[PDB]
Amino acid sequence: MELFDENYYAKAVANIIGEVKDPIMYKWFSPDQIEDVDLQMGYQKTVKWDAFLNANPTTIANEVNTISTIGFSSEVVRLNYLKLQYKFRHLKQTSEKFYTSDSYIGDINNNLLPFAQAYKLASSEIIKLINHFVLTGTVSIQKDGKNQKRLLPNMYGLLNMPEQIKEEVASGDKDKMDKIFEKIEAGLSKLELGDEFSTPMMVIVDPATSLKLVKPYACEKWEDVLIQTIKAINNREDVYIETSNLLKHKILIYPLNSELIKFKPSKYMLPTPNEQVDKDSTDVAHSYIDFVLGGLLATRKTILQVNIKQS
Amino acid sequence: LFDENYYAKAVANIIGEVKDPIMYKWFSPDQIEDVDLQMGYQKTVKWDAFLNANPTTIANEVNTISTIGFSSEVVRLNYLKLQYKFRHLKQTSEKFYTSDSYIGDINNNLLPFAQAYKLASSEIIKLINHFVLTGTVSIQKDGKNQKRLLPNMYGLLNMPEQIKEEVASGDKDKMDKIFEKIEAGLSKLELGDEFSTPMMVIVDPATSLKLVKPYACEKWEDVLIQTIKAINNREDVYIETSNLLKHKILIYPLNSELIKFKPSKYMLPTPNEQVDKDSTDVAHSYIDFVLGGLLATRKTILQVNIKQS
Amino acid sequence: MELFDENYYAKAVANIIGEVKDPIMYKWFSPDQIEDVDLQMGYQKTVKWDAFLNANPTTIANEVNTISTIGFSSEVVRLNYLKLQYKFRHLKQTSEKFYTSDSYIGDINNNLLPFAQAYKLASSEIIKLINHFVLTGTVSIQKDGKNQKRLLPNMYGLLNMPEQIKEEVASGDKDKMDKIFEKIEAGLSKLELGDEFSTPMMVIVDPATSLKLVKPYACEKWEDVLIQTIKAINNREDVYIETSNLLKHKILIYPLNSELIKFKPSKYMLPTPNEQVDKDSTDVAHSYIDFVLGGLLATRKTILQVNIKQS
Repeated sequence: MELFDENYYAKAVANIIGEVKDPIMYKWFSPDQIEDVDLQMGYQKTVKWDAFLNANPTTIANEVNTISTIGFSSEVVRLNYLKLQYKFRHLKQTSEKFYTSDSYIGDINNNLLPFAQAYKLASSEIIKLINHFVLTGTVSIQKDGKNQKRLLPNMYGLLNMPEQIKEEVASGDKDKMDKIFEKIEAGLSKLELGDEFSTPMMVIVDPATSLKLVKPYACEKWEDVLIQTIKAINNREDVYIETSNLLKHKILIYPLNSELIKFKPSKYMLPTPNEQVDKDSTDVAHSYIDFVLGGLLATRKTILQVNIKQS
Repeated sequence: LFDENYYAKAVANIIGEVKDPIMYKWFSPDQIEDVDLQMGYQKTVKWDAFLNANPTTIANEVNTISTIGFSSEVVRLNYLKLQYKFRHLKQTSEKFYTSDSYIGDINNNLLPFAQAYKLASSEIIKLINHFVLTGTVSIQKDGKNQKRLLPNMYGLLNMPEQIKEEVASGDKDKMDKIFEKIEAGLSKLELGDEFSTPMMVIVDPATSLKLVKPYACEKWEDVLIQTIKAINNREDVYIETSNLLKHKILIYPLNSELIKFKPSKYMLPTPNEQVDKDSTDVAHSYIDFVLGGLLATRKTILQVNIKQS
Repeated sequence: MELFDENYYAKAVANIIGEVKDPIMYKWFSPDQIEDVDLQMGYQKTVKWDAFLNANPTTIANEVNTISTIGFSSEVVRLNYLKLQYKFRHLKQTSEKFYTSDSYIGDINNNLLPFAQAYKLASSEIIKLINHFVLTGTVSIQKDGKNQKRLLPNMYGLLNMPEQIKEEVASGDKDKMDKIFEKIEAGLSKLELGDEFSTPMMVIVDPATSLKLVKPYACEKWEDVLIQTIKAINNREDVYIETSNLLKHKILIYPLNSELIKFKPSKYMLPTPNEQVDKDSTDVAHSYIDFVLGGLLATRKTILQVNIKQS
């Protein structure tokens, strides 16, 4: 600090409150892969039918009445949507006159802001949490990832979607892009796109993986080789590469086709203010924000996850 | 607002029946100036000029002229916000208690909102008067269990860097000794060029009783008035008695250039918008007020304490 | 100093500048006694005309042409006027938008003020100095009263006017109000008002003298006795008593009659801005203030000055 009136020299002041921006998860899906549903909390159920062979076929020679059978089975696919809410404190509207000036937007000492600024910041944080859920499939506020919120069944993300393809690169060969690409090729071969193979593909990588990819291939780059390999399986359609700081030593590959992977979020998924406002005789009020989680549906053996173990 | 909020309408209709604070009689109209503040502080900057040397004679040619300097002094006055709560009858339920003579429950001591607000405001105004006179906030006759206040929040009696005189307990009933202490304090008063101003004296009832005794056919009150006129350029001297003082004598000038009262414009009791409601017929209301804002020049107040022990 | 943002709580700013008030010297003169003159420096000569009777009047009976005469006389008095100047620094006009906020007037760190406020403060100080000169007749800025500026001849105040009544109370009787009153009686006896005795009188005393006066007379007061004594000689008209901190162990008694004492100040005696303004490439400018001293006129033996020697 200073021992003279340093406040006299503060000729102008600037406040950065940010701005609520579109979720980055929109870049992970195609426009036709997202369809909103009107359900704040509950489930959506669909029925699918399948057939299978029980034994080898029967030879029709002479007389026979015991014939091998073809069995059928039904499956119920259920999507769970869960409502969640947060609470934040702010300045009462009739108190901004006494708690706000032309040089201060709020109470800096006690970190108390007007409703608009507080709501904007809280909405940004909640949208970050929603993006993390849609990617990883878990809800936690810790870097370790522990103390996760216990969620309902059939609430998965791209990374934890079950019955998909997972490859594991060893800790010793972490620097070895040849081993990494070998694992990627193995997973890509294990991919099963069926009749929907002719579709654009999306790859999401971490910054370290991007740095390793932009190295020369053991001219042509590892990224070019990977793009050609993915084109070979998607019938030489568009292959997009995106870097995400959310992932760490993870490579996610999946098709941008609505028939294989679909997203049916609630129309109230994104943060919404609540009508209840807590007021008292003081100058502090409380408000609530609601958001809905759940709605990612995917086919098996259509998502490839390459994890580069560090130990 | 009056169509939607009944409590605001009632406060507006009854606000004229609240008596004026008695602290107004301790100041001149020019001494009081409101400020727009609720809680925080107000920096007051006083600018002064001084002469560096004797003036320069303008004769023939000269380039070196005597200079006039400038200086500033910064004063910080703290203001504090305080609140009270009281219970009252509900407007929609008053009709079930409107007796022919009055409204309310004598058995349960439950009053209509207007009367309850008036009485609470009167009590809070009395507390504010006590604070302004003494500088402490308490509800006991002993004056103890004082509420802790912020620094730079002073009253007339506890203002620092002023003149303090103390009369020993042995001389507790000797008006000659008390007047000797008063003369010493008046001599030590420093009013400078602003000495031509009316003066105000505030005494406790015991001192008021002792003043009307014959002078040791003249009275001690007359002697004191003449002594103060000897220093205030023979202008008005006013004498007041307050039951809020105990063996204290306060002497200070009524000059806006030396002592200034800059209270918040929300100092007097004000209703709060929040009203507690439930399913019963009892509701709660809140009254806010603000304390602080006395500014005095150094060595301009004489405070005499007559020790009882 | 508080380690939190205490400037946030500074929600009100009040700036005390004062105001150029009327000089206190006006209280020492009647409205008719003051008459402005048009001068800045030098000397002005005033002629007083006078008449007298040479003999007893002549009875107009029958024929006569030898009549008694009325003669005339003149007296010339020279009054000196001195011009004095002061200089003060202030903010340049174009720098006010950069050096003045809504909560500031000027540089509190450098004590730099705009022209209007600086001029007002300087004018107040100069008016105080002018009052001191008019009362005492000397120019000084020290409480001791030393380092006096040498002044022109025929430039006097009330206290140092020559050819007046001067009484001295010895150091042994510096605390004897009876001796002081004896000296005052002697001076009042030596006063010479002539036919203008029916006039209000003015007395100026120091704070110590006022303290002594309010003492009981040795139930009457010394002040009451003095007022009665003065009323004995002024045809029982008004007697005003004033106290001034500019005096020290001095008592001044004089009539408020324009026929005996007059004040003819220059019409530029009070502070006036000068046209010259110092400017440079910086944000600091300088200005000058002019004032004129002199113009007290008194008849002989109409002022009583009592000095109480301290040692």
